Amino acid sequence: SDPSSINGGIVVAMTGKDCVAIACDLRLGSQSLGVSNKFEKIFHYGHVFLGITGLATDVTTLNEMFRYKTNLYKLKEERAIEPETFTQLVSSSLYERRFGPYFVGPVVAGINSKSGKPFIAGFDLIGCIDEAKDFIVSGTASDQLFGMCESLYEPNLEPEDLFETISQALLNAADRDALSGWGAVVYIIKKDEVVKRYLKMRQD
Amino acid sequence: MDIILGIRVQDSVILASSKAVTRGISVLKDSDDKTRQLSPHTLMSFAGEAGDTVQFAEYIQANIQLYSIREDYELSPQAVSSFVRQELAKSIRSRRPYQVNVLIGGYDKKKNKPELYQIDYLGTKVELPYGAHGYSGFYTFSLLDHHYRPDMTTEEGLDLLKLCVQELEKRMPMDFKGVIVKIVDKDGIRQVDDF
Amino acid sequence: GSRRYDSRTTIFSPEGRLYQVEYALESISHAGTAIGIMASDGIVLAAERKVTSTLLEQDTSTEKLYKLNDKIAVAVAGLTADAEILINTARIHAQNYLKTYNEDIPVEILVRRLSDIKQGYTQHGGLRPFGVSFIYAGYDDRYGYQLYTSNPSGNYTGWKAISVGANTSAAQTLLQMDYKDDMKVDDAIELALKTLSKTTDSSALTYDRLEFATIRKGANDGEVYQKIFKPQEIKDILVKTGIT
Amino acid sequence: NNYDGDTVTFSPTGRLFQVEYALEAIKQGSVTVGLRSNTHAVLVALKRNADELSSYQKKIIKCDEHMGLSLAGLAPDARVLSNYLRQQCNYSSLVFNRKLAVERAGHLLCDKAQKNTQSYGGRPYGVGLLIIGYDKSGAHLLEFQPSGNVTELYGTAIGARSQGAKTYLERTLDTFIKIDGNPDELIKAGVEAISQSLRDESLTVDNLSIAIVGKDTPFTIYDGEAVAKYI
Amino acid sequence: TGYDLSNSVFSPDGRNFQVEYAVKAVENGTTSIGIKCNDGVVFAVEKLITSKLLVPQKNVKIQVVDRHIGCVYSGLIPDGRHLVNRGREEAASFKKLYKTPIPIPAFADRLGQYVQAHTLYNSVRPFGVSTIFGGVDKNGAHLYMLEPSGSYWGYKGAATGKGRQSAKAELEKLVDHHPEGLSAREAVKQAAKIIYLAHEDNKEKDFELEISWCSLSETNGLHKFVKGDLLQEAIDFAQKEIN
Amino acid sequence: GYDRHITIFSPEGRLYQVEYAFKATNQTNINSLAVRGKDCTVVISQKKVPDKLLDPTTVSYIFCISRTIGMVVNGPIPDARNAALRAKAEAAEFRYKYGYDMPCDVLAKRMANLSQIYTQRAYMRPLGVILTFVSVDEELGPSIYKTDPAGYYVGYKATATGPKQQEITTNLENHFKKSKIDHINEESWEKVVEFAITHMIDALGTEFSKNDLEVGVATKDKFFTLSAENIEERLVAIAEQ
Amino acid sequence: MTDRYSFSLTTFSPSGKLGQIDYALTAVKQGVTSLGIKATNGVVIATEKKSSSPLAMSETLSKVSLLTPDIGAVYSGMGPDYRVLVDKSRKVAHTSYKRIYGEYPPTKLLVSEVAKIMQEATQSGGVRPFGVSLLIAGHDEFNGFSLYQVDPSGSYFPWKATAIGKGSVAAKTFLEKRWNDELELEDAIHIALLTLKESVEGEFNGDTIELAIIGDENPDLLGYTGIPTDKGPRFRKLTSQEINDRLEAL
Amino acid sequence: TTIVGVKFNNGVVIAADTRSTQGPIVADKNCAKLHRISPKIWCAGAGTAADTEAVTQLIGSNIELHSLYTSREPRVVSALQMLKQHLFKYQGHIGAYLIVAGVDPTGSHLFSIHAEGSTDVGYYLSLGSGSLAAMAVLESHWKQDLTKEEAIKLASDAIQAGIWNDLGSGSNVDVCVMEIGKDAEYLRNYLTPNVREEKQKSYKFPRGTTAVLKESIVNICD
Amino acid sequence: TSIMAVTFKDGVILGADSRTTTGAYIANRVTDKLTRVHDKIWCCRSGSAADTQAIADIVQYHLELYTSQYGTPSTETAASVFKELCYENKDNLTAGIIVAGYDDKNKGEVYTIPLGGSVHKLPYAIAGSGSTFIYGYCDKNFRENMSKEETVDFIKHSLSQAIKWDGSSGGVIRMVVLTAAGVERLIFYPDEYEQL
Ligand SMILES: [Cl-]
Ligand SMILES: [Mg+2]
Ligand SMILES: [Mg+2]
Ligand SMILES: [Mg+2]
Ligand SMILES: [Mg+2]
Ligand SMILES: [Mg+2]
Repeated sequence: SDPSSINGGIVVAMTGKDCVAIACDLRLGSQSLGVSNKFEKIFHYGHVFLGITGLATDVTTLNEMFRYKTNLYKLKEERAIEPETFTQLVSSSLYERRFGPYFVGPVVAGINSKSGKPFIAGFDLIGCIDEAKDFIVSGTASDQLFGMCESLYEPNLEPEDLFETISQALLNAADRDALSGWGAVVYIIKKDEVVKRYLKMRQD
Repeated sequence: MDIILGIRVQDSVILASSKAVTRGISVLKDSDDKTRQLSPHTLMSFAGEAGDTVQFAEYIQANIQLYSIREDYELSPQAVSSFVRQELAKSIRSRRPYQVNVLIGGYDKKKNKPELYQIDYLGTKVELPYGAHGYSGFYTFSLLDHHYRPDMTTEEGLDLLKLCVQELEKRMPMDFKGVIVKIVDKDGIRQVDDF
Repeated sequence: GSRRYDSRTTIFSPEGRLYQVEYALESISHAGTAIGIMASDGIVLAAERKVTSTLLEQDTSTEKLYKLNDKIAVAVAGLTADAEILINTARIHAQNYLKTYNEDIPVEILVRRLSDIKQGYTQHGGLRPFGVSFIYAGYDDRYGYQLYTSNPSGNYTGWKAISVGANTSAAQTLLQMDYKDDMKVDDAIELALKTLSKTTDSSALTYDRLEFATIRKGANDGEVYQKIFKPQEIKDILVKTGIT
Repeated sequence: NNYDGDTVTFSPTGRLFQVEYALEAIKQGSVTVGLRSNTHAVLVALKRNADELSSYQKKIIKCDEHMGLSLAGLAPDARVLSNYLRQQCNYSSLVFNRKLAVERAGHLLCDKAQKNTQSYGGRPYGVGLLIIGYDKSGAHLLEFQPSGNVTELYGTAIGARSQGAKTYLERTLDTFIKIDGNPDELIKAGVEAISQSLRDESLTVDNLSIAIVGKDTPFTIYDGEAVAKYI
Repeated sequence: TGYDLSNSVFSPDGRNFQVEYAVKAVENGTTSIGIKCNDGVVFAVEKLITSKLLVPQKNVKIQVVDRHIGCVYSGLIPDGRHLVNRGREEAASFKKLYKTPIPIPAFADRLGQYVQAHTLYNSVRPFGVSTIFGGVDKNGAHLYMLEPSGSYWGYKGAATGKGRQSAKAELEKLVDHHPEGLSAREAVKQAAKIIYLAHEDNKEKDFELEISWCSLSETNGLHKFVKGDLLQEAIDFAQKEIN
Repeated sequence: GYDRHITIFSPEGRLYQVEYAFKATNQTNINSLAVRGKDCTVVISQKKVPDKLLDPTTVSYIFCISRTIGMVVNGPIPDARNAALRAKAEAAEFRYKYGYDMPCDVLAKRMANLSQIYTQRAYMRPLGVILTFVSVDEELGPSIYKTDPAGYYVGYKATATGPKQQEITTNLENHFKKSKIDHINEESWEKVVEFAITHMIDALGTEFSKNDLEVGVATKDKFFTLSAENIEERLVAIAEQ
Repeated sequence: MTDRYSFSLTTFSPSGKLGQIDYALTAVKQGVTSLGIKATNGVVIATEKKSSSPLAMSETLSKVSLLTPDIGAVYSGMGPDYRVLVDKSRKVAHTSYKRIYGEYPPTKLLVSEVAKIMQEATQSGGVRPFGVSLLIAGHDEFNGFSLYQVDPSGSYFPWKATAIGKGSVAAKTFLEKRWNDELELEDAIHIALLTLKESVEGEFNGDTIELAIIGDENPDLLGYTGIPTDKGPRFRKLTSQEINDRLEAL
Repeated sequence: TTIVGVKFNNGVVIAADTRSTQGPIVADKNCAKLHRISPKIWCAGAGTAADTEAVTQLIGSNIELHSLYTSREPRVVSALQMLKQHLFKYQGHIGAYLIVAGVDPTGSHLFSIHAEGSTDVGYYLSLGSGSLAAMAVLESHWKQDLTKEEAIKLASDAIQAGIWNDLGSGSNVDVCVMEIGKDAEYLRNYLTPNVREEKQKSYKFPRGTTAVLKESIVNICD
Repeated sequence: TSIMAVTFKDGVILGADSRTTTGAYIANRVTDKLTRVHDKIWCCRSGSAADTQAIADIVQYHLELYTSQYGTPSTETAASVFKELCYENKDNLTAGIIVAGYDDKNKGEVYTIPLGGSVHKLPYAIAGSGSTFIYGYCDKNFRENMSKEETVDFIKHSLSQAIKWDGSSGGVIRMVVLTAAGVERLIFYPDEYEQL
């Protein structure tokens, strides 16, 4: 009965040369019982990508909530929300539930369409923004992801190289966690093309 | 309460739900129907806390029926499942949360496809080829992982379901007094009387 | 007490009419004309801006045509400030439905709720009604393309072609004359512009006094696109039909 | 005229017409009399019917074992005000184990009536009350007017033609004030008092209503054959 | 016009006619006075004996607030009681928070603000009373008079009601003839005289005199009613002066 | 014509209730005046005690709002005291909330905002008062800020209010045309008080005894009112020159 | 007690007019002239400082107000109504935007919020409409420079250039002759001063004229250094001296 | 966290480390613990990370509105009062431990606030898990009449004590100098004494190393 | 904390140490526990720093608003406002406050308000964790109508001992003198008071 580790799951984001990558596993379980191997944890609103780990009901709820909020944003602003602005919206929304929080570990990833700059950020369950040049990690195998990323990562990787690095970071981290894995998805994001790849990984 | 199962095959969704209602050291009833018809092509089974289960089921039933009358239209299984999820997701942070787990089996008439949704009391929704709530999953999931194929007929699905009930009747500690089986397809909802 | 100064906005006349609703409709009849025409492959929204000044910024302007969601838009006739209050409510309502059911809101459901809000201001609360009439243009997978209108009373109706605001009587007669069911979007565009051109209180219809929008399935395969016309695009479509 | 639309408006001469119109409802009411000695206090009331098929509207209400009143005007308003008095008497008993002084009872009614004369939306009470009681300072008689004005008296009368009884009691003052330790005589004086307000009608058995409270007498009401003694 | 039909409405003069109309209700009421003295204040009021049937001494009009303040008023009697009830609430909350009994100027503003508040809205009626009140606090004696508008000042002597002008003239003589000060016992006697002299303006019905006082030496700074020997002595002094 | 009874617009875009509240301002028939020195801000007002039965010490239209802020009112005393109590409460709350003494101009703005609300909201009448706030602000120095029933407020080099305000205003204007400066170039507040009384005497054309005047003085860290003898001392100094 | 006015004070007349809004616009007509001109690299808003008395210090009364670091406002009509609107406008830029998105609202949306506030004074119980028209000039990254007019009804319109108040009819005509889409900010300031002189009667200097611009970022007005992305306010109030410098080459 | 504040001749300087932890794990190696409330009032914050940022932003927002309302530059005591009353109201549940400093028309100021709403005044202060390492340095080297450059040295030395000796603190030193009459200068990463050494190996994988099941283009356009 | 207030011939003096504690760590060694709620009404604070500050701030606000309307409040009045806050919020407060002020009518007065929110008017009062160690000493050495110098010495010697034994107490001894002459602040450093 620890809300952040009932369902399991992980998300990781990385920056490269004029690109960003965000990846997640596919598992949804109930403690020991694996229930679904199709549960994707990455969503997008325009060109801004959001990954969410933690309690799956809150993952779903927050996706629906940020779709709601970004849709109204776009109608009033007459433009797509940028990663820096969306990051602030996520922080505000989470801190609004300061003493009754969503049990989640969200991760923002995307490229600012005006400046062309790659942007990633992470949050705790109550809204603290964690900005990084290199990588953000989240989920029940966050320790493992920290260890994988801190050693494997190098700056200014090309999209095709960055794919290999982030995939190997996720896969090997997931295999040391009982609650993570059961499939994986990687998003490679360039200024105006996004490629989504499903990874072959061990299914135990 | 206790055992609720669901299998989605080629053309239908089949729900099996245990018939026992046990309180203390007494089985009070052995013919309990743990299901409600939400709309002509949508059926919901439920298990969990006593009282909470039927109260929630009938509350959802009333709302979907209200919608049907207002719009002269049947909500899609996906739409109904999302409504139900949100109600449970609200509930979990209430003063007293509904402790009810549900399966929603529906036939989308616009898509001509069967659909099965598993939603727990927290509001955790997943679409599945086969689903279970409670301890049932610990036996049936692995069994179905082995024997299930996505192109099975309703008859093949029923045989696959017989295999699950047999396993549960062999290895489960409690006597759940068999199951009531219901099929959801293009022609609506019907009950198999001889199971 | 304060009884002395109460207009009693929500009462019946001896004839069984709602004073304030009738007077709000009288207000709307002076607002710039807006036309909606529903074709088999899309919907046209056309509206005339209220007497423009040459120093008005025309491109970054919105007065008549508003987007409610990706599938629904509205043409406004009446007080703009009143309309924006209602538009924001409608926008939120659409998102509530999407959040609840994970499906885009059916057009009529949105129209009914907005119309129900208007109705409330005529039956209780002692407040003046919203001096606004809407033309709703939208698409959903149940009824396809739909045109609706609502007015201060909170009454709404569906249309093949309809006008609101000024000169609706003359505009409706002209639409009734040239409209037919197998009509296409590009034909409807022409009818909309031709009707405004004949009913206008201005000397001649120009690009700077118009707002224009289409809702087509003219995207790529089985999906709907909203096109709020830019100034230059209205200038071109006005030349293409030979009005200027 | 232009200043009688509500209670919240003063007239140019400083009058409150709604309060005066409420006072008028009392004048249309059936006559009731109040008088006291040093040992007892007595209410006498002429009851009014709708016709010969109807009952006679009850005028006297008990508030506590030691207190009660008679009414003239809007009867529902008397029910509201008597109910309030019942609660105030009751609060005093439960909280302080104390019988509510008849004087405080007057002050409480005054302040309740007053609030209805200074706010928008409300209306003045349309009833006059004669409160009798026996407390720690002996027998008492109060006159309540819905203007808020409460007055302690040896004797009085309110309602239609109350001026006859009020004049009589003013003459009889020295006599009836010294009817101590004799209930039936104090009532006789009150019954003779109310008789000065009768026209074409006389006191019958289902017409007369008498109440009494005193030193060794709880507030009790007499109707029907129990008042035949006094006709 | 119509400016006088609603409270809180300014006329083109800048006047609130509804308050001025409430003043007319005060002018219609019986006479009441206040005399400030060496170490205290004295209050007196005219009680019209409408009928023989009124119990003497038993329709008390002067009211105490806290234990050190006395209040008397002319006009709508119920309105005066409402004001005193508020005064008692104000005084109680002051003593609750600050421990010390409410000073007279402090108490004066509490009533003033409350009465002024009833000239701000059309949903309430102004008070139909002018209230004379005062007592003894840490800074000595204070006498005040408060009017329907909310206006109040400190007074050497104060008078209101039907015989206010008669009483005012009599008060001014005392102020002129006693620059050093009037004693408490003297002021009680003078109060009786002035009420009797002010009764000439209401002489159809004969009346009942009611006096009270607060004095640092005579009543120990507390409000007390004048009764018995001291009252009859004051009545006799007044009776001798009218003849 | 109910547009003249409540604060809604007339056809010509006017608010008659606000205009009539301005006329209530002069109902007391008292004139006030404020000037600034180098170190101080002096405010003076006429004191008319017509009734011999009044306690003259309790008749005042100058109020000590806070230790640093003083306020003189032109208008009926009930509304005057209403404004004073609110101003006191507002200044006290400001100090508690924000940790420093409420500036004279900020209090003026706040009271002006409250006054504005009564011009827009129907159930509340305007107060028939003009409030002149004075202090020696720790940032802005000697300050005079004035509020009216319209909700208007502005700072002043000097100001006057009342029935004969225009005479005093031009008198002050003509002095500042001559002196070429924004204030009274004087060291002591005593002489700035003397200046204020002198120029009020010239403008009104009347002589004053010690009981015909009321004086408030604001210096750094305190605002205080003068006694009759303080004013008498000041009147003697003017006469002997 | 309590606000018993829970009903609308602005209602439709038989002819369809909303009386109180019309009358509010009449109040704006009586108000002193203010104007706004949009250049390619900035926006200028200007107005006359009508002094109530020569003893009054007109510097203490600001008609042109900063709303955000990149948005400014000026008005015509009733000053007190404007003052409280500025208070409310400044707050709503924070509560309904900055506290949510961590950045200041774009001009159109802040304008939209002010318009909402003014619309509600047209429909809510027991209130009259605001007796002001606003001109709001501002800049934001994705829309560039813009200029808006907000009327008592709550309606708002984007303008290349416009005037409101006393001599607005003549001033608008003057601006139509002079405005082109190639105006540089300094050219717009020059035209603003020319247009204002027509409506001003008495003294015409930097002490009787109030003028502010929305232009380049002002790092010197930021108050701190060290954050590269924070570059300073684009709103700047021209000083009394800066106005007089431009009145010589007029 | 380690955070400090030091007063000097003509103003005040505050500094902080840049480590953010979740249990024994370093979540952020370069987070910003120096917060701008107003241009010349800055806050150093230890405790719950989201709390220090939120309470600093809220009061900063309200301070801006107040400054605009009063036509005055904001005072440190106002930020101090608003922060303490907010924190007191929440009885310590908002875990913000702040060092509030800045210059205003009244002068230069240095305060600290504890999560429960207590405030104190000093010439030198330190908060956070590394405050004992920092305070040890401050108590050893502080003196009256420090210069600007002496105060920066003392402040950053006190932060370094925390970086090296406290496991809660690490990475870099941020500084903000608020001097009377001048603009506040925020010195982000003033010291960076913890640069990661060159790795022994590149772990760049041969392309094709990762097994893939599916590929697809994602539509981000409308 | 060790705090005290003592009445004497010319008025009253308040005294306090300067130690604020969080466990055995001294969070502040130069704390000012003597707090102004009015010109010549001050208090000594003990218990929770946050609680006593919040209370003192509210009281200062109340007395400022009192003064604006009714002039200078009595010391008794100030104590009553402290009491009202401490009594009504007893479940949520850890505050032991000594209130001390100078009237010209009443001269020096001391009121102590313990945890429960009761009020006790005394010739002198001691409070805080360190007070326990000086009950014996203070009772034996206090005399009524002492001189200024005698009262300063009495407080200095008393707090010196309280500081010596109580670990929670220490730093400097601050004092505030309240007389007709005005308000005087005194400070005494370890090197003086430790060797008494
Ligand atoms: Cl305000
Ligand atoms: Mg695994
Ligand atoms: Mg496994
Ligand atoms: Mg009003
Ligand atoms: Mg606590
Ligand atoms: Mg020690």
